[PDB]
Amino acid sequence: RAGNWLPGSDAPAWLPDDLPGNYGFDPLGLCKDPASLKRFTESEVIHCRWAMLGAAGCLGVEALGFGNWYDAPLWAINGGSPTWFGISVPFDLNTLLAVEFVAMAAAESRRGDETDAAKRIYPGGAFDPLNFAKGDIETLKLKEIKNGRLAMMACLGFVAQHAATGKTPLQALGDHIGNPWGSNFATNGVSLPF
Amino acid sequence: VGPKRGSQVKILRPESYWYNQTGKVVSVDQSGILYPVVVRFETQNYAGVTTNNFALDEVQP
Amino acid sequence: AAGSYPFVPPSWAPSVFVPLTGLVLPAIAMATLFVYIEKDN
Amino acid sequence: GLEPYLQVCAGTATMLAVGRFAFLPLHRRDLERSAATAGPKTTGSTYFDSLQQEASFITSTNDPAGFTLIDTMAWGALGHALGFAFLAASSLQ
Amino acid sequence: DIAGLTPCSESAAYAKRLKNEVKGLNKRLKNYEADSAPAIALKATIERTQNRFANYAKAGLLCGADGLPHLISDPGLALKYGHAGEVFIPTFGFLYVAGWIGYVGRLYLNMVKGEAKPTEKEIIIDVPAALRLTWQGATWPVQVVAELRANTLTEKAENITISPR
Amino acid sequence: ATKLFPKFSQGLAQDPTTRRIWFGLAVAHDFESHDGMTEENLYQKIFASHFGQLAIIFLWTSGNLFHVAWQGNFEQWGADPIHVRPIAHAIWDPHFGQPAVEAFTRGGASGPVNISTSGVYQWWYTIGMRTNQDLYVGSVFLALVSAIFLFASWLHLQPSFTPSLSWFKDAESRLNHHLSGLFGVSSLAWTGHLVHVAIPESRGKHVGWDNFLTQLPHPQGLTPFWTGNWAAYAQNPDSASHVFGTSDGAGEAILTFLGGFHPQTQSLWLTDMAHHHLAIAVIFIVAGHMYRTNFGIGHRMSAILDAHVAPSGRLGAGHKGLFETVNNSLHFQLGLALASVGTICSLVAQHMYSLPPYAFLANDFTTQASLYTHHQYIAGFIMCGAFAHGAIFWIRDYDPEQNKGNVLARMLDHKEAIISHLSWVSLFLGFHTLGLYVHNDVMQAFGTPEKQILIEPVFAQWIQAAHGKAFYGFDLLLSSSSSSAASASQTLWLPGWLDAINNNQNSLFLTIGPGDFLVHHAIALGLHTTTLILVKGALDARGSKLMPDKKDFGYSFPCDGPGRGGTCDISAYDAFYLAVFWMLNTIGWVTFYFHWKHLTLWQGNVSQFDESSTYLMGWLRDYLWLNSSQLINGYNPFGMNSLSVWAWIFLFGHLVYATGFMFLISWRGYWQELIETLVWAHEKTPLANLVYWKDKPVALSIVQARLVGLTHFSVGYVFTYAAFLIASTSGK
Amino acid sequence: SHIVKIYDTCIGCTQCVRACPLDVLEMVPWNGCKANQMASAPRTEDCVGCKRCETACPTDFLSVRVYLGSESTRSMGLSY
Ligand code: CLA
Ligand code: CLA
Ligand code: CLA
Ligand code: CLA
Ligand SMILES: CC1=C[C@H](O)CC(C)(C)[C@H]1/C=C/C(C)=C/C=C/C(C)=C/C=C/C=C(C)/C=C/C=C(C)/C=C/C1=C(C)C[C@H](O)CC1(C)C
Ligand SMILES: CC1=C[C@H](O)CC(C)(C)[C@H]1/C=C/C(C)=C/C=C/C(C)=C/C=C/C=C(C)/C=C/C=C(C)/C=C/C1=C(C)C[C@H](O)CC1(C)C
Ligand SMILES: CC1=C(/C=C/C(C)=C\C=C\C(C)=C/C=C/C=C(C)\C=C\C=C(C)\C=C\C2=C(C)C[C@@H](O)CC2(C)C)C(C)(C)CCC1
Ligand SMILES: CC1=C(/C=C/C(C)=C/C=C/C(C)=C/C=C/C=C(C)/C=C/C=C(C)/C=C/C2=C(C)CCCC2(C)C)C(C)(C)CCC1
Ligand SMILES: CC1=C(/C=C/C(C)=C\C=C\C(C)=C\C=C\C=C(C)\C=C\C=C(C)/C=C/C2=C(C)CCCC2(C)C)C(C)(C)CCC1
Ligand SMILES: CCCCCCCCCCCCO[C@@H]1O[C@H](CO)[C@@H](O[C@H]2O[C@H](CO)[C@@H](O)[C@H](O)[C@H]2O)[C@H](O)[C@H]1O
Ligand code: SF4
Ligand SMILES: [Ca+2]
Repeated sequence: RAGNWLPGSDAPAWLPDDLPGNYGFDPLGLCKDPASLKRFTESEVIHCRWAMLGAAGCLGVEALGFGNWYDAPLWAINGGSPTWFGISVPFDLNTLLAVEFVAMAAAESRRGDETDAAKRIYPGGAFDPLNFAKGDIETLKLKEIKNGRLAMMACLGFVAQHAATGKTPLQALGDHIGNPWGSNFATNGVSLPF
Repeated sequence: VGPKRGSQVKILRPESYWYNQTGKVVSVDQSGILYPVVVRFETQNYAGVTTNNFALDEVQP
Repeated sequence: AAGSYPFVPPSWAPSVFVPLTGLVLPAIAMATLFVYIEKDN
Repeated sequence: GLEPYLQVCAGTATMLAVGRFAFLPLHRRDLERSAATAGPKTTGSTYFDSLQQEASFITSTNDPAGFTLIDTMAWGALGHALGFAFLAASSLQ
Repeated sequence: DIAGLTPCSESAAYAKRLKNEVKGLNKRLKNYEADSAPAIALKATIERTQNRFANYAKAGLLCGADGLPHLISDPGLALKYGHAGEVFIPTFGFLYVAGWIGYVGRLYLNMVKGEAKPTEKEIIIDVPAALRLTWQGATWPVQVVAELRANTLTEKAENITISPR
Repeated sequence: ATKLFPKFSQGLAQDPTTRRIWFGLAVAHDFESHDGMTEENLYQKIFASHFGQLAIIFLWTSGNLFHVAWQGNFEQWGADPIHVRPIAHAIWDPHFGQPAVEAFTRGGASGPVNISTSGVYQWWYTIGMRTNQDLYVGSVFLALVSAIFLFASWLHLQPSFTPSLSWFKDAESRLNHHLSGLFGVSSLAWTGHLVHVAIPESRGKHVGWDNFLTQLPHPQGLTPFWTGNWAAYAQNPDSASHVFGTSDGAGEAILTFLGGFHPQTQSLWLTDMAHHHLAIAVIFIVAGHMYRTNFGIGHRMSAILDAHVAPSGRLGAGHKGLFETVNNSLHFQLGLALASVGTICSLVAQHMYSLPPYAFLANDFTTQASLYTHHQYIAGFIMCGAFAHGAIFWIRDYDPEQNKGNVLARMLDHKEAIISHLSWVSLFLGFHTLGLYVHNDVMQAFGTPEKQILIEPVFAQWIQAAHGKAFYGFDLLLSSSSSSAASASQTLWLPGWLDAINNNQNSLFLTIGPGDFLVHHAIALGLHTTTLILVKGALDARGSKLMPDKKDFGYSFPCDGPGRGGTCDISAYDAFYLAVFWMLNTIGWVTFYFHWKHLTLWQGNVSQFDESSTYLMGWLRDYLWLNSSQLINGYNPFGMNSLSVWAWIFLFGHLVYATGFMFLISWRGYWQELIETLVWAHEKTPLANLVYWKDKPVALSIVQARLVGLTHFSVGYVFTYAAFLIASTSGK
Repeated sequence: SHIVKIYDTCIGCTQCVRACPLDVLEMVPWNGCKANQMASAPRTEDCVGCKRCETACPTDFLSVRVYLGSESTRSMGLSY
């Protein structure tokens, strides 16, 4: 496996040992049905990859100095122009929505159409140009799934903190480091009831 | 043939007031009688009867 | 057959339709059915 | 330019193209399993109920990948409702 | 506050309801001599009324234009604004006694089951054993849960008679 | 000897008793039981019977238009709809005395007439009708439609035009056609009336059959629609200064989203009603293009139902094996239809009081009250039929081996769970809802009103605040403008929805108090109990420890004898028979709450309801007793007024209601033996012995008397209330 | 006429027979019970549907079943 979610626990037999990232965490037994287990496994990796990209982009737009993750689709409403790295991109929400649709309509359908249930989550080939898989792939898969579970949770954190703290991820961090005990989920108003 | 006299058997007959319920085998006619296992019940059916002859397959110790 | 709509009932229509429907018409229906209901097979 | 043609044409084109090369195979696969396996054959026989029986003109298209007229009037119909929802949305809302 | 419900302490109608209700008893006191039991009684009703029509307001009972105290059910509203004494707190009180009565009953039923003729201990109740099981229901919640986490509170589905489908 | 009356039932035809005549009328439209019945013939007969019902509906509508035109005050009422009273028809009673002839001359007539409470006037005005000709033309048109359907009943029953069972079992297509054509093309078609006739007529401009092909509905024309600039049709809406039927304040919009209600009419705007039908029509047509037909692209319903099985196996085989169950059972389908129609019948009443959809509808209080009560009662009877036919499905058309593990078969598995849990909720609602009414009554009697328990309906008040109600002061969603939802709609219907919802002179989200809390929970008790009765009968329709062979005994059987203690009322027909009473009790409470909440609203004494409703004594003295004062005085030893018919009906209702009791309290036996004595007397009586009965006189059947008493009981509850609801609302 | 059917669940008690008010049931010989008897319903043309026999059937459920159906002068018990 990769460890135990609750040191001491056992079982999750329905979760096979080879599954990349098996820490045994399935309390509500959502993976018992073999079919559902297949879909859930593929979806997790798909979610991880998207989540990792999002977290990096959410922090990057702020780290480099071009804005925040939330105030980015503001131009399409305020009435401005797109701006990647400052460079004004010559498009409009309408043309972007259409470009996205066809682009995702083809790539996603292509991935879904592929029926291997092992190459639908790990295609490799053109998707592995530097061929990093050679020599050992399980550890990289674990890092991919583990780093992704960190990103999926982080991406939720950014939205939650913006919803309650109403601050950008990087800015909210500084607030915590600033006065740790006085700038937490607790001292916010929405998180805790009392 | 049949559960031992006195043995409590779970009734398996669907239309039996004592279905899923247990009863003591008063006797089991060792002839070819269709339903040979006479089973007695502390509870009584709506009619008031507290016993009934069930077939060997209708009883499970 | 006057004014605009040419099918506006006459003022005596109520003094005929109401009597017929409720006294004459029903009697025919009850009697006709009575015979059918008792009709032998 | 940006007249109804721009919005209607784009919508129609995108949906038809996405339904002629992207979802077309999935569309065919879904049609099969649905009508042949779980669903059986209808219109057993008898009566002038041949109306419910499948036509034929629909099953006559040289178009590669078998893009039938119904498919062209299907994805195209979806496209003519995007061209008119995008233009209409910009009209007011 | 809450739903336009003014506090009875600030409810004018509530005050009028007092004035007019004590006047209606101070007009029935006049037609009686100062010492008669009739009059001692009507003076107690006036005192009891003047105490109740104040115990209520002091309890912060919000009342509408009618001047009649209203109750808040939402736990969040009742707790956040100190209206827990109404409905909220009373709710658990009944639940505890309710479960106490039910638990003690099942304890007795399951003891007489088995015992000789269980049907004759339901008509002629065994008051001794019935009196040894009443206090056992004091900690019913503790015992009831211990039975859920042991599969003994309910019966197996293959031992309960069911009507033909 | 054998008779011919019961052609379908030879047993009844050979019956020597009179029961053959009674049952012959009952078992008449139960073809599934008729001697020599095939599934295809059954469907063909039902299909034709449907045409017959459609002929009656159109013929019924034509008659109303005809009598409103020939004997009505439409043009006069249209001129002054807030003073003139709509006239339904004339009273030609050859028994009326002169004071009756005088008192019933009202609403502007030259003879005794009947004011209408159906509200057809307000509706026909809003849709464009202005003269009596419009009514005559419509009546003739609908009459022709009725004639066409009548011929169709004949055509579809004559060889070569009789649909095969396969056509009757063609669901995918039927649903597609009905959703796109029957529902969609009939909504866009309606938008076409509104945009072209109703809206212009409301703005004072005759666009009838004489000039419709030449009158532009919108000044710009179809140009904006073609250019995509659809907004042009939502510019220049009718101003608040607009007067219905007049160019005063008239605008130019054809489709908009203003929300709220027209100021003068106090009813939803026509343009907002035009765009509604246009929007829904588009959805219906697109939804129609879903199921598979004879072309290819499409969804096979069977596949969808079978592909929906919970992977956890909690729902067993899920909906697999259900398509045939619904397609091959005409009771399952009828039950779903009655359930759907019933529920929507209630939405019409709950959404037509709050949002008057017709001009000057709110002004007419008597119409509003008589329309709510009509639909709410009709809805209740429909719901009883839903469960009723559902129980018939369980016995007449359920295959326990095909439905094995499907969601339908795993329902009887936990039948006790469903029934018992419905018992606990009913008891909880009953013990408490009543206890807090008696408690308040005791406090009222002991002059301690402050001590009475008045729980606040905070949960409902928050749903009201969410919609924008501010009285409560919760500042939630629409109540808070700085919100997202509030800001988003601020440029659409929001500006109006609030103005209307925050006006206490109408019925949009009326202020609720602790009195409403108790009655609402009482309504829930009726909903749960009535449901429990029907559900218990449906689940135990073909099974029960007392009668394990109920399916073998059919649906309507008196009892299984005095054996096993008592089998009286054990048939699933008797769960219906009993549920009817609870249904009437439930609807009774709902239609009494409407009337009082609103009578107090209309009289201006809202505090009357806000206080008397808390205790039950207030409901009787302040509502039933106080309002009945006028109705009962329709005819007194000093004279009679126009409310005489309602007073006569009010008493008539009590008579029919009480008569129903005898058939329910008394049972078949005392009457049977009594009939035996009567038979003896007649045979012995001279001069009368000559005349004799062709059918042997017998007492009413055990099940028969149950329905006869229930019909009397129901008819009473309806006439007695209809009298009150109309004579108390009109009297003021 | 009502339909009376005797199921194999008969013990030949003859109680249903000694209970019929219109001689509709009789006891015929059989081999599936130790009483070597099984009630038959020869004359269901005289059945009134009283269901007295069922009230006299001691076997689980009911070995004798009266399905009230068509009604005649005899079935309705009419002396008119
Ligand atoms: C029995 C059913 C029931 C119903 C119909 C409601 C209904 C309601 N509750 Mg509630 N509640 C219930 C059970 C119920 N509750 C139970 C069993 C508990 C104990 C756990 C609570 C504890 C609770 C709290 C702590 C609060 C509510 C609150 C509310 C109101 C708004 C909160 C919301 O959006 O949804 C319902 C919310 C819950 C069921 C619990 C979650 C707590 C909510 C989400 C926090 C919202 C705070 C905020 C001030 C609410 C804004 C309301 C608006 C008018 C401004 C609302 C009318 C809020 C309130 O109005 O009090 C001031 C609130 O603070 N409830
Ligand atoms: C040990 C006694 C006992 C217990 C534990 C229960 C428990 C229960 N009953 Mg029940 N009941 C009882 C006695 C009891 N009942 C008696 C004597 C009657 C005849 C009047 C009923 C009639 C009854 C009905 C009609 C229903 C229930 C229902 C229920 C269930 C719903 C929960 C509830 O609110 O209670 C409900 C309790 C009542 C409605 C009335 C009983 C209340 C009495 C006063 C409690 C019994 C006290 C007992 C005499 C103490 C014995 C002590 C011993 C030393 C002698 C629940 C599990 C409901 C159900 O089935 O849920 C699915 C329901 O429909 N009960
Ligand atoms: C476009 C094609 C089309 C259309 C328009 C219809 C239309 C109809 N079919 Mg049909 N059918 C079709 C194709 C079609 N069918 C096909 C292809 C098949 C072969 C499978 C069938 C097989 C079939 C059968 C077997 C039956 C029908 C029946 C019916 C009628 C239903 C009865 C009714 O009154 O509904 C009317 C409902 C609406 C007009 C809309 C419903 C809206 C709800 C109910 C209320 C809306 C009220 C509104 C909000 C306010 C009103 C205010 C004021 C006007 C009062 C209906 C008129 C039944 C019938 O014959 O009845 C006579 C029936 O038995 N059809
Ligand atoms: C005013 C007349 C009336 C009343 C009050 C009721 C009341 C009730 N009916 Mg009912 N019904 C009626 C007429 C009435 N019915 C008629 C005319 C018919 C047609 C025959 C039906 C047919 C019918 C059916 C088919 C069913 C009901 C059911 C119910 C119960 C629903 C569950 C509930 O609310 O529990 C609430 C409990 C109460 C309101 C009782 C209050 C508590 C008592 C009064 C206090 C205890 C006693 C007190 C201390 C002192 C009194 C006794 C003392 C002298 C010793 C309920 C108690 C359903 C049922 O049985 O429930 C499972 C159901 O199946 N009814
Ligand atoms: C295990 C278990 C078992 C048992 O049985 C039960 C339970 C417990 C329940 C379970 C759990 C589960 C979980 C945890 C889940 C999670 C999920 C998530 C969170 C996801 C994310 C997810 C997330 C994600 C994807 C993300 C995404 C993102 C993206 C795309 C992008 C974004 C962006 C950026 C760049 C920036 C800009 O400016 C903007 C934008 C453009 C917008
Ligand atoms: C396929 C291929 C092939 C060839 O051959 C080779 C190569 C090229 C190498 C490959 C590629 C790969 C890739 C693409 C990768 C990616 C990665 C990533 C991006 C990750 C992220 C990842 C990401 C992540 C985890 C995230 C994380 C986050 C976290 C923790 C947290 C955060 C935050 C919060 C909440 C709030 C505060 O206030 C602040 C902070 C604290 C700041
Ligand atoms: C917070 C609270 C309320 C909130 C209620 C809400 C939001 C949800 C309520 C769910 C509720 C009340 C109940 C769900 C019950 C479901 C189950 C399966 C429990 C069944 C209980 C059982 C079987 C126990 C029975 C008992 C046993 C075995 C022994 C004895 O304990 C006696 C007995 C019969 C109790 C509101 C209404 C606002 C109001 C304010 C109190
Ligand atoms: C041959 C071929 C091809 C193709 C071509 C084309 C051009 C195609 C297209 C076709 C098309 C072109 C299709 C379409 C279809 C569509 C339809 C058939 C429908 C339409 C319309 C609509 C759907 C609308 C609707 C509506 C209205 C009416 C009103 C308003 C509202 C709405 C909009 C909704 C190519 C060249 C590539 C190459 C090879 C050969
Ligand atoms: C009578 C009456 C009624 C009833 C109604 C119904 C039930 C039905 C009707 C129906 C109708 C009476 C309808 C109408 C129709 C007409 C039309 C329909 C025409 C049109 C014309 C034109 C010229 C157009 C054409 C077209 C189309 C169609 C499509 C597209 C294209 C176009 C536009 C070209 C009521 C009760 C309400 C009341 C009052 C009286
Ligand atoms: C901001 C954007 C948010 C996401 C927007 C898109 C939502 C997700 C797509 C919805 C439409 C999916 O459309 C379709 O889904 C099915 C269901 O798995 C996929 O189907 C694919 O996986 C299933 C899994 O059982 C296979 O049986 C099938 O052979 C395969 O093609 C298709 O590849 C995809 O084209
Ligand atoms: S009294 Fe009537 S309903 Fe009851 S068991 Fe006897 S015959 Fe049947
Ligand atoms: Ca006109």
